Amino acid sequence: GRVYLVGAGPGDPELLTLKAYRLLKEAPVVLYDRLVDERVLALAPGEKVYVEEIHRLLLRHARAHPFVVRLKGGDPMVFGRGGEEVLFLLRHGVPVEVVPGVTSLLASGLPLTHRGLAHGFAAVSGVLEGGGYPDLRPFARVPTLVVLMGVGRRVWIAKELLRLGRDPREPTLFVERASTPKERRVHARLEEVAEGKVEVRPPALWILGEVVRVFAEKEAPVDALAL
Amino acid sequence: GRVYLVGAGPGDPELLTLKAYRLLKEAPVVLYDRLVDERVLALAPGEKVYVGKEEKQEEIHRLLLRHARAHPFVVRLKGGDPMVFGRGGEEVLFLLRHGVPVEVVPGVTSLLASGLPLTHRGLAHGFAAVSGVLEGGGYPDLRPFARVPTLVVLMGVGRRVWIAKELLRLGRDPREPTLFVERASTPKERRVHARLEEVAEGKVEVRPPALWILGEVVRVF
Ligand SMILES: [Cl-]
Ligand SMILES: [Cl-]
Ligand SMILES: [Cl-]
Repeated sequence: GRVYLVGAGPGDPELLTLKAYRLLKEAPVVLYDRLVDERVLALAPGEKVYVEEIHRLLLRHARAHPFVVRLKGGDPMVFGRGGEEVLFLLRHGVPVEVVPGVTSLLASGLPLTHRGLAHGFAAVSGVLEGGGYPDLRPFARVPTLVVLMGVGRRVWIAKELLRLGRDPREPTLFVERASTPKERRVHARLEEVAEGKVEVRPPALWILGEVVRVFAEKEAPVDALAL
Repeated sequence: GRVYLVGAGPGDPELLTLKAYRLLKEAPVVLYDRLVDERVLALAPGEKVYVGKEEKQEEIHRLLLRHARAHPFVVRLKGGDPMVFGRGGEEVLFLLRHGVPVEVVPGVTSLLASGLPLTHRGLAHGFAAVSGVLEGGGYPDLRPFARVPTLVVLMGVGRRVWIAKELLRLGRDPREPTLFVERASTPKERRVHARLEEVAEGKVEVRPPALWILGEVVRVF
């Protein structure tokens, strides 16, 4: 039958879309991948299957039912090989409907665009399909830059951005497990990351740019938004 | 009281988050800006107050402060995700500076309204997003974004020829496929295809609003 490629959001089940929620409650089968929060899965009463060899495993269930749900973290169309799964499915006649989600890029609550600091932003992956390194040159000077899958390679990424002209004193922020109870924010200047001084564990969202300090009190290092 | 800065999604009410929906259904007052979809607004039973502008903002800030002080909580509804392309950062800053508690509720950003892949093996390993209209109606310095594999432009229909020309001036491929998704996330959604060249030449017809995606992913379909 039909495959609904659904964004699970960054983690907090409340950030599921109304559409995603209804499809999860109603789906006979939910093919999820690693990126999916336990709280969101617990909302699905149907068959939960942890899911190329991912593609064919998708095809089999799509055929077994009237429709199935293929659940991916954040929004399915960015940084998740969603495009690949869509192609494969369409090429095998399987209809596909995409249900956008709250991308993790937006899970920090910070204004990625802000008057006088950034009029746009860019997002890039530290790991490519195949395991390679990203070409950071087209991204090096965007005022606000967000990096996904950049924790393991943070030193190399930081050094490369410094080489490409980013400000070594630029404030940056790592948000580990954003949206969840284990969310831990790590503040560091770009140079401190390049110097291998920052401890961070994946998965983590990495935001670089002055917007990072937008809600910091003037009179002290206090995050006015959090408090 | 508290202010919830809430993302309305790109248009389709079904793309509201559970959290945004819960808040909209219970808010005594909803302060919405111009780009919030009609269908979303109709779901809110409380007092609906237009607090927006078409590119003043200090006025908007004072209105937000006035309503927030008169209720246990209010909802400040914005199109897409409240924290990108809507001056949400300024609104939150002003409120925090006035001692008003604020909670941000992310949304499905308009950048993602077309359901098309912005990143794709071999074509784009990241993307950039920019607006054709800045704070105060200013024009954007496109130099930082000109070469990103996949570029998405919001509010770029009116100034599409200038934008395309700037992009060409800044090094972007003239033959690059682009796509306009007119009235994305609505029943009236329409798609227009064209190479960067055609836009720069004034050969493309699109009426606002529209989401504009540039890059080889457009032809991945
Ligand atoms: Cl995502
Ligand atoms: Cl370390
Ligand atoms: Cl948005």
